[PDB]
Amino acid sequence: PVAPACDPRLLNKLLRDSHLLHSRLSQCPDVDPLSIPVLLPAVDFSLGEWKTQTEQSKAQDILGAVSLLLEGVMAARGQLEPSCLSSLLGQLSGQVRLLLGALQGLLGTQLPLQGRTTAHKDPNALFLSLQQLLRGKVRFLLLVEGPTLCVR
Amino acid sequence: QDVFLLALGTEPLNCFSQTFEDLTCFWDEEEAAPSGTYQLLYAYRGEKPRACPLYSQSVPTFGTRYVCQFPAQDEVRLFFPLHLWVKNVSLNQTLIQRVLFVDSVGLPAPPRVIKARGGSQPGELQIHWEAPAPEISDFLRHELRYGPTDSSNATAPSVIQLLSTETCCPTLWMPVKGGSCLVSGLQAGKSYWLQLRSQPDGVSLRGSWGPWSFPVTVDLPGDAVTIGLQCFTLDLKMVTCQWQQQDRTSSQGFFRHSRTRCCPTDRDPTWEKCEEEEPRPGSQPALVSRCHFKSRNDSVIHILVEVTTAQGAVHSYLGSPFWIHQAVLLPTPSLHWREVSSGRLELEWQHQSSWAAQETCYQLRYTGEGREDWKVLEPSLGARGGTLELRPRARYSLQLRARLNGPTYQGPWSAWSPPARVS
Amino acid sequence: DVFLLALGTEPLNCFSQTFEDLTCFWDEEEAAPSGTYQLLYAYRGEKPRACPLYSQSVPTFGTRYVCQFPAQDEVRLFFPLHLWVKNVSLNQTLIQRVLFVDSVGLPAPPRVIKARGGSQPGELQIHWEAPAPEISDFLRHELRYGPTDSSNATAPSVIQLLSTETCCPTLWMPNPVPVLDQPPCVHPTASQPHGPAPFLTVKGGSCLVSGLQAGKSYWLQLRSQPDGVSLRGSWGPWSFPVTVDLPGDAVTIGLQCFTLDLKMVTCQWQQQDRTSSQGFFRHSRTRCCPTDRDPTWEKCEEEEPRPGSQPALVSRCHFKSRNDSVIHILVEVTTAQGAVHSYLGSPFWIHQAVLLPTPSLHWREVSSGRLELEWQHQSSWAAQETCYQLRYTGEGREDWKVLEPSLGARGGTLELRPRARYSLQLRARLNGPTYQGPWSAWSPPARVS
Ligand SMILES: *[C@@H]1O[C@H](CO)[C@@H](O[C@@H]2O[C@H](CO)[C@@H](O[C@@H]3O[C@H](CO)[C@@H](O)[C@H](O)[C@@H]3O)[C@H](O)[C@H]2NC(C)=O)[C@H](O)[C@H]1NC(C)=O
Ligand SMILES: *[C@@H]1O[C@H](CO)[C@@H](O[C@@H]2O[C@H](CO)[C@@H](O[C@@H]3O[C@H](CO)[C@@H](O)[C@H](O)[C@@H]3O)[C@H](O)[C@H]2NC(C)=O)[C@H](O)[C@H]1NC(C)=O
Ligand SMILES: *[C@@H]1O[C@H](CO)[C@@H](O)[C@H](O)[C@H]1NC(C)=O
Ligand SMILES: *[C@@H]1O[C@H](CO)[C@@H](O)[C@H](O)[C@H]1NC(C)=O
Ligand SMILES: *[C@@H]1O[C@H](CO)[C@@H](O)[C@H](O)[C@H]1NC(C)=O
Ligand SMILES: *[C@@H]1O[C@H](CO)[C@@H](O)[C@H](O)[C@H]1NC(C)=O
Ligand SMILES: *[C@H]1O[C@H](CO)[C@@H](O)[C@H](O)[C@@H]1O
Ligand SMILES: *[C@H]1O[C@H](CO)[C@@H](O)[C@H](O)[C@@H]1O
Repeated sequence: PVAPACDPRLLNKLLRDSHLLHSRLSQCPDVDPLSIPVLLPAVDFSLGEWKTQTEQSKAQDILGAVSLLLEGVMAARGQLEPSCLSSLLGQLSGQVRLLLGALQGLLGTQLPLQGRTTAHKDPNALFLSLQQLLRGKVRFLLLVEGPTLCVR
Repeated sequence: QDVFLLALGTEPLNCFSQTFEDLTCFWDEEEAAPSGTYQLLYAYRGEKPRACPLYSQSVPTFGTRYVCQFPAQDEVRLFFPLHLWVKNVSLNQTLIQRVLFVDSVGLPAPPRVIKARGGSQPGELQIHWEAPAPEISDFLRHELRYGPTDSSNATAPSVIQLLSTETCCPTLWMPVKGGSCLVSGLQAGKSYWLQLRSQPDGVSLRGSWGPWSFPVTVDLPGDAVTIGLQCFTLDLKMVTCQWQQQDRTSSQGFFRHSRTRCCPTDRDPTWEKCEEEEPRPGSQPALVSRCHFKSRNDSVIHILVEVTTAQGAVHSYLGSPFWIHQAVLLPTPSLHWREVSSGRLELEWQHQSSWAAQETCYQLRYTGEGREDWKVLEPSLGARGGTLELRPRARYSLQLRARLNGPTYQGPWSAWSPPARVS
Repeated sequence: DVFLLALGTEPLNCFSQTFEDLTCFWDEEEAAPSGTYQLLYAYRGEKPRACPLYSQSVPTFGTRYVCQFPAQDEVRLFFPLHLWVKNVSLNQTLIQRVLFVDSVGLPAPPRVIKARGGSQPGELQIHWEAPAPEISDFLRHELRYGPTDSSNATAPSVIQLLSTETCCPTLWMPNPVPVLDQPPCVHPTASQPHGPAPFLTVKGGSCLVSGLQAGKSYWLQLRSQPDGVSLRGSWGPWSFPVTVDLPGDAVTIGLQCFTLDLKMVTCQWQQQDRTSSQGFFRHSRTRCCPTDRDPTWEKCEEEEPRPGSQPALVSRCHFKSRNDSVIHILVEVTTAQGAVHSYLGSPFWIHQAVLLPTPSLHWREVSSGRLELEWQHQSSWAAQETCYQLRYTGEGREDWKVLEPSLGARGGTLELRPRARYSLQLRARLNGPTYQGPWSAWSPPARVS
């Protein structure tokens, strides 16, 4: 009955795993720019607009943001050759694929549209973008609005 | 305190924000300069630079500082990189450069419109505050400091963190978003001052502590034991209480009960009026007051009394909480005795009210004719009167009292039975 | 074995243990050659894909087929997973099921279980390390226990563990390389270990089971189930049994301990033939989830000035005290054959253990056969509130008269036959609510009349 994302321990677990995965990037020998850039979601937002946007619009935008992140991560994994960095990007794809399902379990399947996009080239951007999206719109939605979404 | 002094920090071109829909940056310089010599340029990532309209203030015994607040003409975006360059215009030289995330600097304002009251039990402090900027109110953590107003200066004021529990709610909606929290262990009867501040939670928004609020004086009510409050209930349907009278004063009492210890309301506690006895039939001197009201057996009871002086001032006193089974006013027992021999007697009770009498904690004393030397006994819970000894056919008398201490109940001491001559 | 517990009431059963791995199986009594089966799978909106099946012979239930999903990206928690079982040549779906991986979790039991006698006789401190640390936030726990000498008994006495002031289902237990100087109940609290930069540590949990009967061995077992809030699943298998020997209640050796001066505590206990004993003590402030280190103890020092009195039945010992916390005590006995045993004393506050010395019994006859009783004034800080107790009898008699006055009262009064022979004796306890002292030893008997 109750959605899976509505357990706050799930969001905390996602945050802890994301920050652990970001820190692990320092360990493996080297990182080089992706030969072809990757599209990442619009994480930037202002508190002025957030307090006025309709809840349906917020859910519809955050679902599309996570989906576009997943699409970018899959393209990055497709481009990179077998190596430690590719394994880290696979493990991050696991985080993003968990996050999308957790969000769909509460917000329902709703037709997303792309926002503004930045064609990044640094592989660190994907971990950074995931962490920014998790700290931002995700926790914003699940705390400001959460108690009204989770009942029924 | 002042926000600029908390911002100053450890890095040139300091910045801070109080609501995360605003931004202020400043820096202090050793020597003054004429107008137009410097300019503050900023640019969110992927945008062309623009300028911030600066202004300046003298720094006490340290020099002069240049300050700009980001104009309302543009929106402040939080999780979005922002570059800051300060240019010497005459040289077109950058003096200080910094990279900033608006979510990475923050000095949230202290909660305005603080109010506080005496809590539910003595030593409790109720705290209520309205968020100064309500949108971010859930992304903050608060801490609290308090001290006595007499400045007795045994110690500097203590500080506690306001973590979310059953009793303390950092965030609530109210009929305007805010919070409420209950603090305990403070010394009753003495007046306190109160201060609050907050910091970003460090997960979504990151920063440090903002300025403290203005001090608010709170007059905690005294523990009612200092005025001799004693409450009791003969049966579950009615409660009676009494407290010591003062010559030049008048007083009244009130009661309340609750099932739970939730975060308190904005509105003041709604006491129910207790009703007095018939005074003139009761006691013309009225050296001690008395009051009564109907009760129940499902909840904890709280009682407050207030006294007014002939000068006109008012003081309030708060009684200790009790469960109803801790307050059973069992009547005087049916003391019974039987001599096994002249000068040696067993003691017992005339059977009645067994639902309570079978487990109560009797207590007794006795002495001889014209004497004032007291013999005593204290048997076990629910025990019979036991036994006692005396000189054969000599004059003696006894008296007893009891409390419903058998773990079926937790009652307090009842008034003594009348003294009775058994020998 | 785990495979038994996943079968339930379904034709096809899968289970995930770490929630990042997956295996699925089904049973049939018959047997088949290789290549006759495929476990096709697909998540919502994909082209079907084949699991790398392998086969296993189990005559208890015929033949069992098992696949292990590639852990890289083929396990997804909250998306629906389609499952099709069919013979590839015949091409008909024998079994079909749609599964969310988050609903079939089978958690592994905790490993490295360590347990020891707790703070009191009958307390059992358990400390365990949780496998799959990343999911330990979402688990319930269950414990079995039963005596070793009860093989006939169908009595596991299953109990469920949950968070209390004295129970901690999950903690970031402090240190891989600890030192015993660490204060009790220390754990990283809000400053959770940020990976291998600080000590990456076991993410375990530890807490006390209570109410066991002391002085004998127990076997212990532990298992877990996801709590079902967001991750749902069935109970996992039990851990392998481990045995803990609880200490016996010191009442079985007549342990008594007390202080006469609020600064030095004297303890005494009996002894047996061909045995010897030694004493220990400790202090602790509050009940809380213990650390992994064994409790610290300090030796007690013998009373003997070499007196020669030879009360060979009892050992008596002393140590200096403090009044900031409750006190614990321990006694160990050694056999002639070298074996050792442990006894644990009941804890007390120091003021519940104050045995003020024998009172200054005083008496004065108001008349022949009627006398008041009182005390020679001394030790007023304690004597003013202590609960005196007395008894007396006649010459050569064994019939006892008794008195017990109020808390802190004088000796009161007594009556007797005029000029007949009588004698009395008294003892006291510091029962006045300023203190809670126990019964002190009796004063010497005196022929007060
Ligand atoms: C909460 O308090 C009420 C009173 O305000 C309790 O009501 C009590 O109810 C019992 C029966 O349930 C009554 O017992 C009866 O007593 C008469 C003698 O008075 C006896 O002859 C009958 O055979 C019967 O035993 C009782 O009188 C009544 N009041 C009191 C003071 O006991 C109520 O029981 C309380 N709540 C709970 C959960 O018990
Ligand atoms: C905790 O325990 C300590 C001892 O273990 C208690 O200290 C005792 O305190 C009393 C009252 O202050 C002392 O009596 C006083 O002794 C001085 C001489 O030192 C004398 O001049 C005074 O007239 C008075 O009799 C007593 O000596 C002292 N005992 C020891 C062994 O030092 C203490 O009271 C306990 N409680 C607290 C809260 O500390
Ligand atoms: C200042 O110098 C920079 C190069 O360092 C140049 O791009 C900029 O245009 C100069 N300022 C103005 C006002 O032209
Ligand atoms: C002493 O009292 C003053 C207020 O008069 C206060 O500012 C100061 O902190 C106090 N110091 C201590 C040590 O309590
Ligand atoms: C296999 O079974 C499916 C489902 O009934 C059917 O559509 C298909 O024609 C069969 N044969 C092949 C070669 O797929
Ligand atoms: C046998 O059962 C009794 C219960 O009647 C129990 O007390 C005893 O410990 C058991 N002994 C064994 C060896 O199982
Ligand atoms: C009854 O009354 C006595 C005082 O006379 C208390 O000290 C006791 O605790 C009980 O409440
Ligand atoms: C003193 O000693 C008696 C036994 O003689 C105990 O039963 C009592 O509780 C107190 O500790």
